[PDB]
Amino acid sequence: DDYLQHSIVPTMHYQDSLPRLPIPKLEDTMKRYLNAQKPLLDDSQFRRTEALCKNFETGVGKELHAHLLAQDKQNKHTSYISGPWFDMYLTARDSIVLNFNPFMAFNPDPKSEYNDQLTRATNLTVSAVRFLKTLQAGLLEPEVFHLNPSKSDTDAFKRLIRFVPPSLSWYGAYLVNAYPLDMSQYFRLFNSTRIPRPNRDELFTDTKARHLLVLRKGHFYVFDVLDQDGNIVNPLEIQAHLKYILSDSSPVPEFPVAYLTSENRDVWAELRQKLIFDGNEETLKKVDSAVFCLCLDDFPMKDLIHLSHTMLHGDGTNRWFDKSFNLIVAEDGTAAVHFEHSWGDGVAVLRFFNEVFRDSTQTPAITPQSQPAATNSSASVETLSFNLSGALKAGITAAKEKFDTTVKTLSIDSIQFQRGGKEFLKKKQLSPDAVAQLAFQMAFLRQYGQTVATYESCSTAAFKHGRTETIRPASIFTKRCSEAFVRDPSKHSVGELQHMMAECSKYHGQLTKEAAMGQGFDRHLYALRYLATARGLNLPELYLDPAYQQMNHNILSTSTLNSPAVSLGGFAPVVPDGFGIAYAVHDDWIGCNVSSYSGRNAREFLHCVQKCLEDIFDALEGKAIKT
Ligand SMILES: CCCCCCCCCCCCCCCC(=O)N[C@H](CC(=O)[O-])C[N+](C)(C)C
Ligand SMILES: CCCCCCCCO[C@@H]1O[C@H](CO)[C@@H](O)[C@H](O)[C@H]1O
Repeated sequence: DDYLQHSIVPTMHYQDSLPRLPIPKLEDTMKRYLNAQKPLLDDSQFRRTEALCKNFETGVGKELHAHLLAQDKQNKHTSYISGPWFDMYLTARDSIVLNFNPFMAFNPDPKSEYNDQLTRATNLTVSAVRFLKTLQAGLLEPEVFHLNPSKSDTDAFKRLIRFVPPSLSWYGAYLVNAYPLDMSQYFRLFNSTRIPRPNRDELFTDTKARHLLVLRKGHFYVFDVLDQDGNIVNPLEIQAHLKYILSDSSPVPEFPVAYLTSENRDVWAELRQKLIFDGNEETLKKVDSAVFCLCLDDFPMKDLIHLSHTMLHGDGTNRWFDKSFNLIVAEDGTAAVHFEHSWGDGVAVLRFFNEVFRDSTQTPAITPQSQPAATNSSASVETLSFNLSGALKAGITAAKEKFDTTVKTLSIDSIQFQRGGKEFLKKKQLSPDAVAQLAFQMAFLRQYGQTVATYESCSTAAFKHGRTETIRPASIFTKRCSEAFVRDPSKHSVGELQHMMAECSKYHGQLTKEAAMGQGFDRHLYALRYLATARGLNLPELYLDPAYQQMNHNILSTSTLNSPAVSLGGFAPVVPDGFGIAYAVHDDWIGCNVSSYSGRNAREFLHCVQKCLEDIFDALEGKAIKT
């Protein structure tokens, strides 16, 4: 059948009974805030910030917190941060490219010849559409974190839990140490896009649409991938339609319309209204409503740097950046998912990504020797046509100029530390994640001699409408340990360094456990500020503190995903003088793919990361450190 899974537990079985996102006690939030400021602030700065926190906790902060709690109890169907967080993305006026949109790239199909572009584009497309059908049938297994898959991720448990009503289901899982996650975002995976508007962009879905959108050389093509009965279109016909697009001989358009999706959101909002004025709404709706956007690039990947640039931004002509996601397939079959961030999070995109990798590699729809159907693709595939005014053409030229200028400022590079990973570190009773994070702290100290604002994403999807909380890796412990290794390594014994690392790891583990339970401080302080602003009040003095601004200017922005389907991933820095650090700790090795703008140096940072990882592993093996 057209399904990639056959869950007996309905996909959405736990949704109704998910726990609500906790609101921390304000006293906890202020303590945690200060704990994270301790490594960043001089004594005088910290004392000023400390006084502000005291007045906030007993003053206007107490009052905003009471209101936040009252509001949350009138809105038990959601989380206190969901509205504010959708706003953070959707009110943002800057380009979604680089600032927000990440990518994850697939490993190759293990079978060499299945990496043919036509073959793999067909197979990946069909798997993605199989995913859509599986979700819609309620046949996709619910997303569940298991503390022990051996006990709870079993047919025995599945057999019973399917009889527990959704009002009670979450508790059945909880009782077996299993934690169903929110899946509300899955409704925006397909047939969905972000529409530029004044003030705040709009999330559009049209679940009735049956067509795929394909970009090749900046030309837009659409064809049905679901028939009138809801069945997947013959994969041989899909293959034929993709071959038809690959065969087209038209050069890149004079004014590639896709550039517009990389613009400032007010500029793009105006230009889209003008497209509508000029009679393009029907065409735009075909773009907006397609199941997803498939992008066919006509060049192979030169190396991982080329891959990163290609999947993170491309050349401006061949990505519809607004779409829920773009599935990119290069000439050498290298594929990736590039996604718009407002609707979704790593956890949900990864589930899709993982199921599509599994299905396209283990049960490919077509082979490299399949013969395309003899189908009238000239009729079945529509090449979209936009009516562009003089203003639209000027807009596209200005969109390209801005795009090209920004991309020029961006560098990306990677390391693959081969000496060890999870296996070695777990044997040393350390958190692998903490160790990578320590390395980044230590590397930044070695390169720049500073301790800076650092962000690590953590999923709160265990809660209703949960997205993320911020882990703050830059701690008193990491600062102390980085100082020891970098500035006075002769001053500490190998045992003392090991203790310093144990402490780092413990504290990181504590921060991680807390953030996952909604017990970070960032989202809570964020919501309180949002609430003051929404109620028409002046910004509280806590938020005018330069220390608050500095804490939220994340020079080191980090995120990790763990998957055998992932070759690499990436995102640009979140501030001009930042690094965007995508990393993974594997059993045997640690990879980082780091982005930077002109004001930082990613190549030097990565050389520093490598050295720090060498020092860390040396000390853990009891070897005196190489200086
Ligand atoms: C050569 C080895 C390289 C391996 C890289 C591992 C892949 C990691 C890819 C992560 C890309 C981002 C995926 C999820 C998006 C995400 O984490 N968004 C974060 C969302 C949030 O709310 O924190 C934002 N930010 C990236 C800026 C921290
Ligand atoms: C077979 C699966 C076992 C289901 C056990 C149901 C337990 C749900 O009981 C729950 O207890 C909570 C604390 O008192 C309350 O917040 C909820 O209102 C209540 O429904």
